[PDB]
Amino acid sequence: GPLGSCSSPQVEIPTTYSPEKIAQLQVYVNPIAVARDGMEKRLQGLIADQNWVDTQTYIHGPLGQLRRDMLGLASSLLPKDQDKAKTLAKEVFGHLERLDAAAKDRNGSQAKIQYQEALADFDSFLNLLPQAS
Ligand SMILES: [Zn+2]
Ligand SMILES: [Zn+2]
Repeated sequence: GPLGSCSSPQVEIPTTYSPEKIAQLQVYVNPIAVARDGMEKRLQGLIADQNWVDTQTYIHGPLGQLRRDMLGLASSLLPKDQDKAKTLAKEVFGHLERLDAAAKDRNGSQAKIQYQEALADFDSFLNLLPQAS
């Protein structure tokens, strides 16, 4: 009889990134680093100036693709980090929606807290990258 095994191949978990995998990941990191830098520079200042109208446009425009980008990055990580990274992508989106609502409410204290919480979870996510090790 046929010699091949019919059992599930258990090609186990990689726990380091190959250059391929790292170049592939970089395709998502690029726009995500742009968004992280823009949140630090421009969005911060817009909140500080109580410029609520431009705050909201910033979230919808420059950050409008960030959920999609982070979710694509997350699904590309080592299996070990995929779920945590996905959960963090969803947390950042959540704080940006709470941010947009604070801008609508012209509540600068609430806006600053959601901005900080969005950055804390964004930086948590970024710390899963081979860049932070
Ligand atoms: Zn959060
Ligand atoms: Zn909105």
